[PDB]
Amino acid sequence: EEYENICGSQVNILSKIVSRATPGLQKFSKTASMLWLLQQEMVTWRLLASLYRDRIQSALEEESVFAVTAVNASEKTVVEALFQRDSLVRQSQLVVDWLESIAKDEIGEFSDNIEFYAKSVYWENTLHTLKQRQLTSYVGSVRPLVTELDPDAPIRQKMPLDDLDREDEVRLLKYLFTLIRAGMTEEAQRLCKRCGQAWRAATLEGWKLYHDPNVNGGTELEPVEGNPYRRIWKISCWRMAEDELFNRYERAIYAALSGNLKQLLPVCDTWEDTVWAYFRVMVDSLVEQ
Amino acid sequence: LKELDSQLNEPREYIQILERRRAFSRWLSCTATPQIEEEVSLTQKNSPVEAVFSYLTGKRISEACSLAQQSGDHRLALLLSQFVGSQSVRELLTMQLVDWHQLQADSFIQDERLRIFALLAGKPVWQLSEKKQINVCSQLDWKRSLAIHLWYLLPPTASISRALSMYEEAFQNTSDSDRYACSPLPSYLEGSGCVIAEEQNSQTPLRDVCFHLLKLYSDRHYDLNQLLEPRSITADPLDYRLSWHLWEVLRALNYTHLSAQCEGVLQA
Repeated sequence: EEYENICGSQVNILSKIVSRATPGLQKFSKTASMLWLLQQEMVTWRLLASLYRDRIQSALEEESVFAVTAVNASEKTVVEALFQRDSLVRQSQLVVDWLESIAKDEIGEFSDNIEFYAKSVYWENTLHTLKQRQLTSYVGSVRPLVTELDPDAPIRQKMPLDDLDREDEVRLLKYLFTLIRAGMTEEAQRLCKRCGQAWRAATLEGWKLYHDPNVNGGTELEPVEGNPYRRIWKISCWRMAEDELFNRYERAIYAALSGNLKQLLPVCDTWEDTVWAYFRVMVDSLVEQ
Repeated sequence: LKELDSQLNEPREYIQILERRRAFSRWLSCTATPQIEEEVSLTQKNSPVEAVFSYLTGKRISEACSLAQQSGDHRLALLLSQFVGSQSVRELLTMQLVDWHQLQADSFIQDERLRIFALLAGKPVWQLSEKKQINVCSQLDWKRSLAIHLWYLLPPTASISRALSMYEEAFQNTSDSDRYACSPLPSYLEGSGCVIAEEQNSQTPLRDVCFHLLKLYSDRHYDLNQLLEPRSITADPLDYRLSWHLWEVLRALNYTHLSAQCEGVLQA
């Protein structure tokens, strides 16, 4: 952990030199190679500090764990048992947490620097264009567009938005994928909440494992968690991943929450993203099993 | 005989209140299914939105989601599939309705679809920019009206007695709100079209025996006379078959605040 703080301190220093180099000054080639070399070293110390801790704890607990499953267990409590029972699933998630932490540290402070064209409504320019076409003074060209403004209208009508909202939807969907690729799924929800997508702010919850603690008799009216239709919701999210009319990033967003590696790999464009796609679906598939 | 009875310990009042709500959260679907299944048989081929709403008024969320994937309404099906727990979606639709109203965009969405969004958002009435109101309980029977209060207008953590009181707060005159629920009436007076014109002798308005039992469960000192009277049960003032067998269960359940004239009139 101090080796990561030493390497991360020098990555911080070298980043604070490379960010001050004039582009094309060929001397800074070694500065950039030294930055990446110590950034890959930093995250390799991070990887070591997790996996060899688990492998030593397991080898000190394995004489003891004579567990028994409860007949009335929920999805959550089967997985709370799985992550104790299973060092392959546990170490596979420590690789997901590791690879999501790399994507998180490349995002840093930047989330609130995102200018969109829309600034008071969802699909504001298409809404304005429809309200302008409703006026009997419309001597404009009739570009084919959606005539409805629910979030399915583009795929129910198989019609486009106008090209400002159709940039903002593509901008937003990459940022939502980049946040989920960094474990920041609640920031992806807050970005949907911030960009007027109160509907897509909700779709980013439907993967949560079901639980009602009051099935066993608590003491106060304790809260119910998750989705008792999580299976039907994953089937529905897989259906959103495989129609070519959805954006590669919206398909990948629902795929990374429904096991569809086959529609996730079409966006994973680093080595780390490609390892992450396999490990993220390996855990989700073993959890389903 | 089944859930609480699995516990090899004295079952806490909190678990009893919850299993009583879990069981009544079956009964309010079983009292609704045959009318929903006729309503859907008629609506499905003309409007799938009314058929999806009818299923939701009986808690049939799986069938509502299934019909929405069959109709081509897939982002309605997705929205419905998640509504079984997370309060965030109820608040996100609360904002989305406030935005569509303030922006005057509501008046380009179906009133039937806005009725689903209002139900999910836990809004019994919605006020549109046209000055139209969408009452979510409109055209419904008294059981599905009470079921909307038990499932959509309250949390998982409320009592039967709060759902019953919010429903009684919905069908009476106040100084500050219009009525939005129908009145609880015996099954032989349902569908009749009878607007009971505030009878100028009958200071106690007639109700279903099932509503009087829900009052006696909500209040241990609620009336037994209007509960045991045959007019709450049947279209016959001579049929005491259920009246006596209800009293000779309530007397076994240690309810004791009936009058001896009223027991004498029941037994005789």
